[PDB]
Amino acid sequence: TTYADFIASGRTGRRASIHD
Amino acid sequence: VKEFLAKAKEDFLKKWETPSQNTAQLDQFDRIKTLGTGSFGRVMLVKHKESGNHYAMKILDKQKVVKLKQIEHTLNEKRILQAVNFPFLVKLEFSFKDNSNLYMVMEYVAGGEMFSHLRRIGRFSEPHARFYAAQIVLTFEYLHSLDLIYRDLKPENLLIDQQGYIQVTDFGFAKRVKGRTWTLCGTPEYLAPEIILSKGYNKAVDWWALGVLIYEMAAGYPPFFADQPIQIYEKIVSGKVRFPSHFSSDLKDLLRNLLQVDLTKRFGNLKNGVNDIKNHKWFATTDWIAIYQRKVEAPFIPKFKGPGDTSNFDDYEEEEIRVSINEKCGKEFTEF
Ligand SMILES: Nc1ncnc2c1ncn2[C@@H]1O[C@H](COP(=O)(O)OP(=O)(O)CP(=O)(O)O)[C@@H](O)[C@H]1O
Ligand SMILES: [Mg+2]
Ligand SMILES: [Mg+2]
Repeated sequence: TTYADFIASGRTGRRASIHD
Repeated sequence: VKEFLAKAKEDFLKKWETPSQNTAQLDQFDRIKTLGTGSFGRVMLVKHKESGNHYAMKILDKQKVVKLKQIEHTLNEKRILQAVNFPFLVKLEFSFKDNSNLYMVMEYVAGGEMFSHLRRIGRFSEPHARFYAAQIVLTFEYLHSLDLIYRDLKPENLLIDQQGYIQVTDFGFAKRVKGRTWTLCGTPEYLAPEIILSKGYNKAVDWWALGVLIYEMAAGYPPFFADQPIQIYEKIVSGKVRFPSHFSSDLKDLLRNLLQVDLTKRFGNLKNGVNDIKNHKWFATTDWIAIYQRKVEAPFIPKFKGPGDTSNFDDYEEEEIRVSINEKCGKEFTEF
C-alpha cells in the first residue's frame, strides 16, 4: 500500500527547509 | 473582511516602517531545554526571570548566517514577525542580539508540532483536517493582503496551543513583495512546481502548499514523497496526484484545484481569490467568523501538565550558548 511505502521510506521524520 | 484587512494593513505598515529592537537581553532568561534545532541555531524553552513566564527562544548565529548568505531572509523573518498580528500567528515577545547571536523570543506553544500528533495518530479525519485548514486559509488571506508570502507551510511549523488551535511559527522565508520573486526555498514536499522550475513565482505557492498540507493531514502522508528531494521534485512537476480511497469527493475536488500546476486555474490565484476556497463545498460546514473568533469546538486539545512542560516535543542534543567577547557582523545586522 501507499501508506506502507511511505512508512518504510527515509522521509517520515521532521523535514528541514532548504534555501538558495 | 475588507474593512478589517484595511485596518490590519495600517497597523502592519506602522511596525514595518519603524520596527522594535532591543526589547530585552540574554541574562533575563534561564534556558531550559531545546525544542528544536535549525541550520543557524536552535529554539529553546526559556523562563523569563522577572515574570516567570515561559517563552520559546530562537537563537541565530550571526557569522554563520552571513557566511551562508541568509542575512536578508533573517532580517525579513524578524522585521515581518514583529509587525504582524493575527489569532493564528505566534507572537514575538522580545528580540535582541549580542556579540555572537540574534535572538527572537516568542510565546511558548506547549502543545507541540502538528507534525508529531499527525505522525502518531496516523491521519486526521476530514472534519479535523478541515478545522486546521480553515485557520491556515484565514492566515494566508491576512498575510497575502499585506503583500507577504509565507513560503514554508508544513506540519513542523504548525503548533497546537492550549485551546487546540494553530499557531504558525518559523517566518524564516516570509517576504514582503509586490509581484514575483525567485528564491529556491521552502521544504521539498511542499514546493510548488513553479518554484522548482526557476520561473519566478508569487503568493500562489502558498495556496499550492495548503493543498499539500490538507492532503498530508487527511492521508497521513504527502501527495509527493520519496527518499531524495530530487525524486520528489520529479513527481511534483509531473503533476500526477493520487488520492486515498477514503477521501471524499469534495476533498478530492478541492485538492485538484489547489494542487493545480496551471497558475490560471489554481484556487486562491483567480479573480475571486480566497473566496474560491472559502466557498468550496469541502468548507460548507465551516463558519469562518467563528473560526477567526476561536469559538469553534477544537477536535483535539493536547495534554499539558503545568507551564514549562515539553512532553509534546521530541528531545534534542543540548549545547552551550557561546557568546564571543568580540562583536561579530555588527553592520550586517544593524537593523535587527
Ligand atoms: N513559539 C514556539 N513554541 C513552541 N515551539 C516552537 C516555537 N517556535 C519554534 N518551535 C519549535 O522549534 C522548532 C524549530 O523552530 P523553527 O522552525 O523556527 O526553526 P528553523 O527555521 O531553524 C527549522 P527549518 O527552517 O528547517 O524548518 C519548531 O519546528 C518547533 O518544534
Ligand atoms: Mg521550521
Ligand atoms: Mg525556517
